Amino acid sequence: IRIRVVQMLGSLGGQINKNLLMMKSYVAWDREKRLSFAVPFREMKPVIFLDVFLPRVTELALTASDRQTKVAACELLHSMVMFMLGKATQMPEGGQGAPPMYQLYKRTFPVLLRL
Amino acid sequence: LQAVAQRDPIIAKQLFSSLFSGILKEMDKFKTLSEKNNITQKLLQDFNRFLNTTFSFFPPFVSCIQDISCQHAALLSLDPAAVSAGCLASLQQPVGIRLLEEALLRLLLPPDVLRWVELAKLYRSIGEYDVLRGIFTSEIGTKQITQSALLAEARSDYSEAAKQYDEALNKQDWVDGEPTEAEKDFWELASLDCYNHLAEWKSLEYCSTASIDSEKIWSEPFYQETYLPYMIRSKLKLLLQGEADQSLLTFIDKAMHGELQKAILELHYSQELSLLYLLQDDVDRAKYYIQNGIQSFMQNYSSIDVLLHQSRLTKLQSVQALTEIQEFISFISKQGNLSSQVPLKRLLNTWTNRYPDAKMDPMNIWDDIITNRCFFLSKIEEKLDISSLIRSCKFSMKMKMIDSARKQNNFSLAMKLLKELHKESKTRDDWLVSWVQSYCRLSHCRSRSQGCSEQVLTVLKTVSLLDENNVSSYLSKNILAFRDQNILLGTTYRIIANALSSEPACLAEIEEDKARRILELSGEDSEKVIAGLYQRAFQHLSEAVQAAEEEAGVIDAYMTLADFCDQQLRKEEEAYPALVVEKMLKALKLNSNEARLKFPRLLQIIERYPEETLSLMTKEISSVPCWQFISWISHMVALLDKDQAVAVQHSVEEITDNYPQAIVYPFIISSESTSTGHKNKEFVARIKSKLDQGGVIQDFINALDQLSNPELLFKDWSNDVRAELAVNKKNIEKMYERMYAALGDPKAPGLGAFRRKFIQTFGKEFDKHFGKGSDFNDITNMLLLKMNKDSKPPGNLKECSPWMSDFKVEFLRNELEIPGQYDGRGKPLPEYHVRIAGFDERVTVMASLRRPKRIIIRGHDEREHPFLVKGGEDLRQDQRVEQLFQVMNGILAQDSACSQRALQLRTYSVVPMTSRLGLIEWLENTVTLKDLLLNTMSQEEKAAYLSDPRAPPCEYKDWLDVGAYMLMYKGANRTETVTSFRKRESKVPADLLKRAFVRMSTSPEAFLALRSHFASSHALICISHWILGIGDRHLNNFMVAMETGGVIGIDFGHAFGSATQFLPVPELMPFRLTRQFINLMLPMKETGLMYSIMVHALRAFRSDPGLLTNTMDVFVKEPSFDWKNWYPRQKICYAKRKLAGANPAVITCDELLLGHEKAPAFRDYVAVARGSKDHNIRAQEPESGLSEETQVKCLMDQATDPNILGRTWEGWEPWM
Amino acid sequence: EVHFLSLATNFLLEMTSMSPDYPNPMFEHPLSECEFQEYTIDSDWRFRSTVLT
Repeated sequence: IRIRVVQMLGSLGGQINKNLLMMKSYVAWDREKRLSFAVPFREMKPVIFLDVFLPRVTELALTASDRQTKVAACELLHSMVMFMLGKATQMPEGGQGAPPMYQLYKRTFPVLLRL
Repeated sequence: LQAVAQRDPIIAKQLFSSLFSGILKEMDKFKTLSEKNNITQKLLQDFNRFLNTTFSFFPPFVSCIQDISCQHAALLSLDPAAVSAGCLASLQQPVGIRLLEEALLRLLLPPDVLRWVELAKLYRSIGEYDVLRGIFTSEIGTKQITQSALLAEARSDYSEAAKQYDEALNKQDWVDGEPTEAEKDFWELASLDCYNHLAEWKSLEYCSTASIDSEKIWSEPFYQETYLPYMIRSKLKLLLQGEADQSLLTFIDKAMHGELQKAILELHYSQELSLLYLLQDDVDRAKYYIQNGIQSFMQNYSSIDVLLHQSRLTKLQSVQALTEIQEFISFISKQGNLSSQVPLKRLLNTWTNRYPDAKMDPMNIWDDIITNRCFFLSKIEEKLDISSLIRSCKFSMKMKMIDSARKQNNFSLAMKLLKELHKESKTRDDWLVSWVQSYCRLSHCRSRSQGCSEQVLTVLKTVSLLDENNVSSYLSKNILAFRDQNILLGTTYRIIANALSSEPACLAEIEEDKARRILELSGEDSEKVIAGLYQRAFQHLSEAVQAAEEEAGVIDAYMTLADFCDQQLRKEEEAYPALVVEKMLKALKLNSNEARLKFPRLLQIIERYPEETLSLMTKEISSVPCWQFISWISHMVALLDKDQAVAVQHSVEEITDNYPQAIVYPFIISSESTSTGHKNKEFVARIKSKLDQGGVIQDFINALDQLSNPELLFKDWSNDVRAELAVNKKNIEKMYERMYAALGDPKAPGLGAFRRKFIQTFGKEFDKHFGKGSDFNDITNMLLLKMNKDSKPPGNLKECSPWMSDFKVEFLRNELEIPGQYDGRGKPLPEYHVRIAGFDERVTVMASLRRPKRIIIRGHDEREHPFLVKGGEDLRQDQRVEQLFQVMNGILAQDSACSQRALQLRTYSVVPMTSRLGLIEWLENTVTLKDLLLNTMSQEEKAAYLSDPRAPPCEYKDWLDVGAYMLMYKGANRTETVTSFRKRESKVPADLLKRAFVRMSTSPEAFLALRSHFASSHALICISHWILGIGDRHLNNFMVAMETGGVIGIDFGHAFGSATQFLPVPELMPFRLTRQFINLMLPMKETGLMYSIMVHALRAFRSDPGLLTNTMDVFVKEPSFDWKNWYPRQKICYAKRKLAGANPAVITCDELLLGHEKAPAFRDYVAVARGSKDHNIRAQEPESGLSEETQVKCLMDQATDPNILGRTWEGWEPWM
Repeated sequence: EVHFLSLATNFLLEMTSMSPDYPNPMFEHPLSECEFQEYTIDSDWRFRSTVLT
């Protein structure tokens, strides 16, 4: 499939292939690292922000071959959203109402349902 | 996490970098500084080993290494050379750029030039050049010969650039002598690049460099490692051209021994190995290597990120290069190609071989596809009437080559190859003449800035090759062929005539040559020659136009003829225009923006010469192509009352009849305004009769006024009565009646809470005070203003309008639409568009001199519509500003460079209902910079350091209070200028812009793109409002949206070129600049991307004057606006002078002379306008008509710095 | 080089096994008083294509 994909791509020519790629479609989802995780260990517990992974795994959960990889990405997305939803319950993040991961909710929930 | 990390490299890199940063931030809690330093040294050695030992270049791997380096400054000390090599090899240029620049910044001459020059490499890896000159315009640039070659290649010069770099490297003695090895290496790399650009086989032999200094035998030197792609490209091109040296073949055989060398070979060079094997007739190995390259480049494409768009373009080049050869080998021995003339080969070669990468995919991809196709064709004939077809295919290939190079305005062409094309083209008339227009178009594009003397020297090299014996092949070709012949002949005639008129003492005009004699013949007195040249140009333009009519292109011919004749009229000005403006209208009859933009010019030529236009226009009752002229309806909607040529009224009444909306508010603003004037009276009566259910709109406007403060309206009325009283008792009577209807009546259509009681509590008192209709008016004003100031709407819901309180949209009442979004350009406007339905009502009131009313509205399709309400000011000038914003955005669109640079402006819509009440849209995704920086910087400091030691310690005592600013402006001097300015920046921290930009930054390259877009937008805004002569009082006059980092210019209430003209407070700035606008990216010195943006903008603007003058003033240019704080002729003169090239200091002095000459120290103010520094005064040497670069740099230097250093108001916040 | 980072990350991950909180949950507090029962997932070589009774 990909062999014939590159076949057709080259056979087409630049004037149409350029149309493969505005606002620049980059928003840097959250201004805060409000999602975090202190990794367990025996000596120290460095804290890791999981926000940056959230967009990537999204498309990895959405568009990816090798069904094992697809399901693994969906499982990891399951785990990460499942944890982060509970983090807000611990300490109520302030705002106009309760926007603890409001922007993250907007980014995630629609495509979550789509999948 | 571990189940997926091995699956995707990108998530693995993100995880690895995150955990590294976390563990480093965790370990220091219990580790001493010596331990951390030791670990830092160990890891720096480790990463140096990694970069210096890797043969492969995994984009995720090297990107993760670079990210780990960029996490911590202590790590930001790695070998720049290895980082540069890896990023260039692995296409990771931007992250390398970021890490290198921040390492330079943290390292704070020191030989940072090293990490400078390698940085520059990635910049022309990405094809960025203004930062390159910005590097060499400093002490960083050791040899300015490199700077000269940089400015040469800026105009796509390669032979001259090659000469400059060669003489730089070949010479070692200079004023300082002995340049660094890095500088010479960069020189030879650029020489290699330009020898690729001039890809001639002998120039490629130069690209082979003969391995200078007698340097897998030659694959060992790392410099030779860099040269290797150049070497192999040169060798393969020479071999496929026909050579049989086989030396490169032997080198490949040697590299075959040693698995790493050959492994790198297929890692980066498989396609050309397949090329050679085809030249070796080794289809098996060629296919193997080409499919290996397919796999490798697919994997690399999967690895690289999407927003690295240029990287994706390069990957597309690679994959199409693979695909051409693989599709060639796909049919070598599959149908029979010895005597079976299958037309598929005559079919697959068509469409100029299926999009040979037009206007994009630069020269390397072009000539790569060209040589691939020609080699394929040669091989196909070798294994095999048909020769004519294959030769024609090659000719089409090379014509795509030539016209592409001309499209990129390339000038280092193979003109001798073009002459060879002519030699083989004279075989047949059609192919010969096609080469002829190719060559003449090349000569046209070569006329760039010296086109005057260049064309007087050579008139397109005996224009049209003197083929006026077989014109259009004896007219045997289409009408289009002779049409284009007329186009080129008229074009060269116009070029010569304008060259002679502009330069009557041209260097080649004095030169005695056959060209001068033939120019005299085509025209001895110079005036006769120029008259004959212009006449012949007009004749041939007419011939081309009429040939275009007899059959897009006809619109182009109309554009050419109309522009030439408009130039004729402009030089005539200080009958004939009839048919040319008729041809312009004929072009307008087809919907096209380039014809649309000349509409104000058409109006001006209608009014300036009515004697023939009033006769031509009988056929102009309805000449709209489909639906357009909306953007200028204002200029007609008020001109309708004027005694105006009838057919435009017919057109506009048809427009407002089929489109009742979108003119309702323009007609409202124009409704305030004999033998022939009765025609206009009956026309306006007909239009207002055609108006639909104006009662609801009137109720809405009355509600908006009810929201407005009655105190402000009373103050405006008092100012108006004081102005008018100083005829009286009739205008006084009229406005007294207005005021009585405003407050005097104990009632108001629609009920509020503040004004609803203000009327019944103060109107009768006012009427008692003034039965008339000065001092007493002032007394009444101060007694009324000292009353309740608070403005209260009837709750959040607007009872001021029944429609906003209740009475939802119904089909009986014509529903209103969202303002300013019903434009047409020959297009049927949609009716499922969003309209005004539903209530999302909440009164959001701001606090200012006018207290703008942010009103929240719901849309027909349930969309929230943000609108701002303004008080008393005629905002139709703002509508003109927005229309000119659209016009200049279009100008950016038609400009080749700006479109290539992707330059556009963000614009908002303003809809003034009345001069006393207007409406402006609100954006809700944008924000000021003050809060956007105050939150990033610590809030404790944001409060303290900006409350006490922000305004006082730098603006009051030094200027001492109010009034003492005047006397200190008298007493201003250069010493106190520098001292006060320096105290100002020392008083405030910096890089808050950087903290913000990284606050919405997820990857370094994303931040780089964000900064580039933001700086481009800011530069566009600055040039726009400076040309508009509109300043911005302070920082909060600029909003920025975080979705794309788009700054937008706000608070453009100043008049054209009037910031101190009618303002006692000096506002002599050229644009809003601050130390943070320098802090956008420190290693740069404001001589790069913004400078190139300015140069390109002014280059585009070098043709607007014929258009902007027609649209900026059409009626009076907002009468009384220049005296309410004068002649619009002065303003248009200043605009023409600025656009034709002007000294900015001269412009500032001229503005200060008008309306500010009487002020004390006016001579001092015009002196400091020239500049407080000698390196600012020197701007005398550049004068009006100066070059674009000179004008922009002097505007940046002598008009921006000295005033903000010495003389500024605290409201401007000079620290900001 | 292709798998270096992945293998390093896996090594740093699966070594994290002796941590007492490694098998503990992040939140001892349930989201609410809800009843949770074990859930299974099954897969096969079957996917949505040409489906009838």
